[PDB]
Amino acid sequence: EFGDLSGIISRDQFYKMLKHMNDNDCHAVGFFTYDAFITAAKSFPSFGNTGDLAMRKKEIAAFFGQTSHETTGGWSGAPDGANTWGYCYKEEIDKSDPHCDSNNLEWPCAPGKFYYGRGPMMLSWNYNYGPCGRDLGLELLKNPDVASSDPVIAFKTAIWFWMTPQAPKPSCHDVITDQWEPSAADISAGRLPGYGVITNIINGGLECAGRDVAKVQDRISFYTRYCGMFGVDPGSNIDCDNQRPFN
Ligand SMILES: [Cl-]
Ligand SMILES: [Cl-]
Ligand SMILES: [Cl-]
Ligand SMILES: [Cl-]
Ligand SMILES: [Cl-]
Ligand SMILES: [Cl-]
Ligand SMILES: [Cl-]
Ligand SMILES: [Cl-]
Ligand SMILES: [Cl-]
Ligand SMILES: [Cl-]
Ligand SMILES: [Cl-]
Ligand SMILES: [Cl-]
Repeated sequence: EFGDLSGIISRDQFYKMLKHMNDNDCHAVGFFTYDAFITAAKSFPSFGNTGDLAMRKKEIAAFFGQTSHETTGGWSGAPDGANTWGYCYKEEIDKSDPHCDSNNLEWPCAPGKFYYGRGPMMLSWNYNYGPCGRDLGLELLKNPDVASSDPVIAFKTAIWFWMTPQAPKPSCHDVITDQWEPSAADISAGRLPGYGVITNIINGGLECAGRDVAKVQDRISFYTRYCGMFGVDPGSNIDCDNQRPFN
């Protein structure tokens, strides 16, 4: 059963965290399931299985904090608070942009396919769908919409993103599990290990260094709620308002 996370996160906890995603007011009702999450996680053994018990729970809280924001349907004064509205969407609302970078040569854009955000991490662009597909043994470049029709695949794309360094960025996994050693240049950029660097990895060019404080605070609000629920310390350097984005 190693790699099965059901011993440290229960259905009760999963659906309490995501208490509105199955509400009629959300847009992917019944799509994201606890079983789909557990199955996806088995494909990435070290996810949720690195460190002591508290570290394992912290990683789960961080992953759900970030993916909850990517998928949020929250608003100011939402029932039970905006930090209860994660997983309200399974794909990007605006589907008009193919997100094709034709200058990349390894991952050709398939005709008529769109690489807009899908899944918990809102995976985007041919240059992410390509290597993700390669790594999962799936044809995601040719069939990107499987990432929004199969919940196991949807979660796998999100965990893949979480586990995968993309130079110069380390993996989110490495940051949250105290396995990332910042370079002297990272230190000069204010990028000290914590949830803040994770926000920076995901969308720092548009949100960090004070560029979108509201979005960053939303990411923090989910994470702190989830940490409180698991009873774990969220760690230091939770914000990224004094970090420079990665280059
Ligand atoms: Cl259960
Ligand atoms: Cl419904
Ligand atoms: Cl792994
Ligand atoms: Cl295994
Ligand atoms: Cl373990
Ligand atoms: Cl938003
Ligand atoms: Cl809504
Ligand atoms: Cl609120
Ligand atoms: Cl949706
Ligand atoms: Cl498509
Ligand atoms: Cl520090
Ligand atoms: Cl937001």
